[PDB]
Amino acid sequence: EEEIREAFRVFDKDGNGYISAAELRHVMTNLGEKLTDEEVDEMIREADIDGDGQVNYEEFVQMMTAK
Amino acid sequence: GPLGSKNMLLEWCRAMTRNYEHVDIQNFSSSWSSGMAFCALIHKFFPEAFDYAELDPAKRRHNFTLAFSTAEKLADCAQLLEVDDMVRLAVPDSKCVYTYIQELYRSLVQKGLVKTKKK
Repeated sequence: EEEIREAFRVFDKDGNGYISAAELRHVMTNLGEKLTDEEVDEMIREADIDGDGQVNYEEFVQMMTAK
Repeated sequence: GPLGSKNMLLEWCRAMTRNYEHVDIQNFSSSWSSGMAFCALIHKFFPEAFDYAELDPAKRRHNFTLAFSTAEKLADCAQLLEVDDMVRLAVPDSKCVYTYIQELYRSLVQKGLVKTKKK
């Protein structure tokens, strides 16, 4: 499970839990997930992206580990 | 190098560094020891905050207070750093600065401040 956290931790060079939506998508595709771009955007549209600018990856990690 | 959270804010702040003098942000530590870096950033978003040209590097004692207080007064920024602490240490931690700018950035974007360039 920690592999998912570490994957984002590589991008997060401070360990805060907030990254960009662009980098987020890059990590998801880096993990080799079996989800399509459409599905990524589906979840993205149900999250905060074009609002504050910093997307919390923790929410995605938990969601992924639940499904 | 796009693979790095700190890289995003680095280029972001560095972009404004080209519009200033006596200030050079090489890293989120030594380059912030001048104090002016904080005021420069705040002044860029809030021109009516204070006069950057009237600020002296020797006024560091008031510089930090001016930056923090004004940012918290006009943008309710989270005071994660202190004037005494920063002056006493001289060199702040990159994580502390990152987190400070992090929430600040978010607060500015959610208030439609950073989104000053559409396409």
